[PDB]
Amino acid sequence: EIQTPDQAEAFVAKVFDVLDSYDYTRFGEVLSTDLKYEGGLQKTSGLDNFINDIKASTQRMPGLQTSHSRYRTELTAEGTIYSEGHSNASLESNPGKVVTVPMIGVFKLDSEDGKIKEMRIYKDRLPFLALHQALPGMKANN
Amino acid sequence: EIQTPDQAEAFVAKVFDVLDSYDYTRFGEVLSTDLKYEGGLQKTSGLDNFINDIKASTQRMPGLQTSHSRYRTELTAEGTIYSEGHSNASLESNPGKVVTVPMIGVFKLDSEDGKIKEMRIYKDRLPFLAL
Ligand SMILES: CC(C)C1=C[C@H]2C[C@]3(C=O)[C@@H]4CC[C@@H](C)[C@H]4C[C@@]2(C)[C@]13C(=O)O
Repeated sequence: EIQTPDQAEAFVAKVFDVLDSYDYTRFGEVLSTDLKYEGGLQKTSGLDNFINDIKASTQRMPGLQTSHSRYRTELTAEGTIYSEGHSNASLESNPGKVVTVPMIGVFKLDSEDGKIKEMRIYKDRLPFLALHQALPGMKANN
Repeated sequence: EIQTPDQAEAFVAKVFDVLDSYDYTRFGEVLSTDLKYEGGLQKTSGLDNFINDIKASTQRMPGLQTSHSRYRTELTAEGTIYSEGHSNASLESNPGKVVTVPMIGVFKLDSEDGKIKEMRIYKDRLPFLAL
C-alpha cells in the first residue's frame, strides 16, 4: 500500500514503465478493468477502450517510443496522487529526434487491489506534431 | 486567506477571471512579482516576463476570448492547490465556435500576501489550432 509521496512516485514510475512498453497484455497489472481515463479530449471508460485509444495513436505515429520521468509528487488525504514530470516521445525510425513536454498525472486507486481506477493525464500534445516518419538508418533531421 | 479546498477553488476562479480579461494592469492583484509560470513549453520568471509572454502569444490571436470553469480542487497540507477544470477559447469574429479542453492548474501562494508565486498550467493546446 502507498502511504508516502515517495511510494506514490515509485508506483507512478512503475505504471508508466508498463504503459511505455505498449505491451497491452500487462496493462491490467496496474490499471483497473473499469478505468476512467482522460487525456485532453480523449476520454475512455474500461481498460479495453483505453487500449484501443492507444493502439490508434501508435498508428498516427508509426514506431512510437515514449518514456516518462517525475520530479514532484504529492499523495493527498483524499487518496489522490498528483505527479508532475515530463513526457518524451520519438519515432523508432529517427531516434535522434525527441520531443519532451511537461506533464502531470492525476490518479485514484482502487481501495481493494491498488490498481489505477481514474487516470487523468495533462500535457500539451501540440509539440508532438514535430515527430515525423523517416527511413531507418537514413538521416532525416538537420 | 485560504483554508479549505472550496475556498482555494473560489480563488482560482477569481484568478482566471483576471487572466481572461487580458487587463495586464490588474495581473498583480493576484500574481506575485516573482511569479514562476510554466504552461507546456511556455516558461517565465517574474510577473513582467509573464505579462510580456502572454501579450506576445496572443498578438497573433486578435479577438481572442477565453474563460475557465473549475471541476475538482484539492488544497494539500503543504499548501499546494491542484485545480482541475476546463479552458474555453473562441474568436470575436466567430464567437459560436468554442474550443474547450480539460486543464489543471498547480499553484503555490506567497505566505505574506496570498498571491500566486508558482503557477503551472497543463492542457492540450492542439485543439486550439481549429480557431
Ligand atoms: C489558446 C491558448 C494558447 C492561450 C491563449 C491565452 C489564454 C490561455 C488559454 O488557456 C491561458 C489561460 C491562462 C494564461 C496562461 C493564458 C495564456 C494564453 C496564451 C493561453 C495558453 O497559454 O494556453
